[PDB]
Amino acid sequence: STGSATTTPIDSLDDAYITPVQIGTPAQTLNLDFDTGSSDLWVFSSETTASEVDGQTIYTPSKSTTAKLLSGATWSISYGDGSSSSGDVYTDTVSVGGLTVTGQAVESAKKVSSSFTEDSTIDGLLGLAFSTLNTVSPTQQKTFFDNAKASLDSPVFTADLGYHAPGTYNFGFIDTTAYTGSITYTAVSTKQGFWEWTSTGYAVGSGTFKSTSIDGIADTGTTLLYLPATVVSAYWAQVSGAKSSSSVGGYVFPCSATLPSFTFGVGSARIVIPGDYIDFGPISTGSSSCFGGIQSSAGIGINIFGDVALKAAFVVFNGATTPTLGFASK
Repeated sequence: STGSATTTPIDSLDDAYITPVQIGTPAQTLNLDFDTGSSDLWVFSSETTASEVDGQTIYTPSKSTTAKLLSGATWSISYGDGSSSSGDVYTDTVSVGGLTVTGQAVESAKKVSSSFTEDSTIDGLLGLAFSTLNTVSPTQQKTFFDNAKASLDSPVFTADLGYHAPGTYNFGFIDTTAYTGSITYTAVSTKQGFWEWTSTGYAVGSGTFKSTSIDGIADTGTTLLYLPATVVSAYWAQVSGAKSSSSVGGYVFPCSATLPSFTFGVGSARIVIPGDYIDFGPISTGSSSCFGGIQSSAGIGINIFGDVALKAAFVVFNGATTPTLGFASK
């Protein structure tokens, strides 16, 4: 089997991407944030504290004839950005782009933190990291990909995120028309539960490539590109007037600037992030100071190849017995 679904930016800045997901019988369609940095499929629901729901579409398990309460199971998650959610668990039928999993754990939120409430466009998350990170207790549950894998034509999914435009998540096949050149594959460590890999280096604009190992994660659920302070300093030094602002919480730059590209290495291959992808707009409405899309990972404890990087590529998440990651230009 295969599936294919369009993923759409939630706003004009590509702050995140939503993909429609069918849950239950009859189908209830929710727009979920596909997150290769986490491993829970959780949704706003009829059980969510009323004051914490503001515009989201909810899953109502009582209206699904295939929903079954998973007895005694609870979940609770906290994300790198400080947001969190928790609740109980159903199993139900979940379909993405024509690909169907029966008995998928659907984590129904009883509580969500303010940032989720405040974002009317995201109805929940669909985790695509390794199932070892799944928070369901006392019996850990499998991700949608883990459940689908054996049925797929090939045990893979691909992320093709758009810049200010729709893109695609495919399950079970590689669309060879969706990228240019070849896909370069690179080793993955699953030891921390992530799609963790090592970039071979970077360049700023038309500058010479610096060969240096950068361990990080491919994370569709993180907006920006978080890299070591040395790398980030080298990038922003090429932008007149750019500075790290403690009050804003990262590098900012004059909105009148034209940003240089940023290149990262995947083996001997190179992915070029155009400068415009690094512009995240005014720090506050009407400001002429703009927030940068490349930020320091110092104090995160890990480098994160978030959407800023991933949207510059066609990315293969290869779930073979030994997982690997593939990157192509597009």
